[PDB]
Amino acid sequence: NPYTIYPPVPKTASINGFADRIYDQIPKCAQECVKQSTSSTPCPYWDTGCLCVIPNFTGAVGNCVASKCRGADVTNFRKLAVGACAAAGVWDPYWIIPASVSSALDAAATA
Amino acid sequence: NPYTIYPPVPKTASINGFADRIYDQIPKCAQECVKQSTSSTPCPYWDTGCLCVIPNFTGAVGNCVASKCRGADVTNFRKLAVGACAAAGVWDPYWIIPASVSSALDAAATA
Amino acid sequence: NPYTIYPPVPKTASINGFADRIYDQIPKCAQECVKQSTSSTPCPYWDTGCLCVIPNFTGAVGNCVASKCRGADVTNFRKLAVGACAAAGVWDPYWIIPASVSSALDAAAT
Ligand code: HEB
Ligand code: HEB
Ligand code: HEB
Ligand SMILES: [Cl-]
Repeated sequence: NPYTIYPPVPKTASINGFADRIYDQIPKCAQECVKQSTSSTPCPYWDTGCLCVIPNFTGAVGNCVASKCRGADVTNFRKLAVGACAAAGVWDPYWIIPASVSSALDAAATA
Repeated sequence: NPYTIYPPVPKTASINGFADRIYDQIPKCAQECVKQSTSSTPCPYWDTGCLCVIPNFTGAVGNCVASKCRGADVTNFRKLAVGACAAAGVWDPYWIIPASVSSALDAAATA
Repeated sequence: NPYTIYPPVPKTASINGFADRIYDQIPKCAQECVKQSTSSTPCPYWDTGCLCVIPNFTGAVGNCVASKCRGADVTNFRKLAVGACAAAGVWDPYWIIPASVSSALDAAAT
């Protein structure tokens, strides 16, 4: 199987494979945002790497953070998302979001 | 531009936008297969998402893989194709190929 | 058939072929708008491209967005509609709405 070139991940989760990695560290404004349903993805719900690269999922999370978070909270959330996805073995830019969502996050961070 | 709602892609490629995402991870038997010409598509040659959904292109790539790869190489190739196309923002089933091509790949995978 | 030159789409949908591409990305104010009935169209309900170009459907969707959404929400909804329709293989302007509806969306965005 192609997934053994990546670091192993727990095959269960409390929320989901992305959220579980950062839930306790993210700014409080972003906590509701990472509880996004994984049901519209092809990802096992525990699969961090997959949930880092499916834009219908990351974009929803990103849209929510851009709406709910401002300033350094946006910046810190993105650093944590990138970090978790990078450690899961995802390629640069690690947390894979739509360009429109990135622009919205940029704006929220500079508000 | 209408496509900024998708994750960004490099506007150049060594081979093409599809090949470039997976060339170093795919089995050797498929390396030449992904070098399929994009000239028969409406796709910019660097456009992964577009090259994931145009059936004369995806169909050609699949027929080639069904010929050049066997067993687990086929399954692994397909997983990589799907993963790249999904990350580019394509809808389910992500790497979109004709049913006949799907069937040939099924068979090549059982060898 | 003449439609096999286009990007294939799933011949099932949760809501419809248009809504399904963008439902999770659109502003919440527009969610109800994309659940518009497809009954006044000749489109299979799963057919993204068709639902991007039949103006009584696109017009109903647009009018509802123009009614329920303001500011960046309108702009963001429209980017998603245009983007999804372009990727489905529709011709420019991709999300093809009546002229009156474009104007209504224009006003709602400011
Ligand atoms: C589309 C779809 C998809 C995608 C995109 C993905 C993407 C991914 N992924 Fe995933 N996965 C999957 C789908 C997927 N996936 C599945 C289905 C599974 C399971 C398998 C079985 O169960 O058999 C996995 C699994 C898995 C695993 C486990 C393995 C073992 O067990 O050994 C891992 C580690 C991973 C990672 C990952 C990453 C890092 C990524 C990115 C980058 N993954
Ligand atoms: C038919 C045709 C077509 C199709 C089908 C498609 C499909 C697609 N696509 Fe494409 N694109 C295109 C055509 C296309 N396309 C073009 C022409 C372009 C360019 C535009 C301009 O530049 O103007 C693009 C572009 C593009 C881009 C870039 C933008 C910027 O600049 O940033 C992206 C990202 C994409 C994606 C995509 C996806 C994901 C898909 C699927 C899903 N695209
Ligand atoms: C009115 C009418 C109409 C319109 C306008 C349309 C428009 C359209 N469309 Fe549709 N379709 C249709 C009607 C339609 N449609 C139908 C009815 C069908 C089924 C099939 C037959 O019938 O043949 C289809 C089908 C179909 C398909 C599938 C194919 C096969 O067979 O596989 C596709 C992909 C499409 C796309 C599309 C697009 C992209 C567009 C635009 C742009 N489409
Ligand atoms: Cl993958």
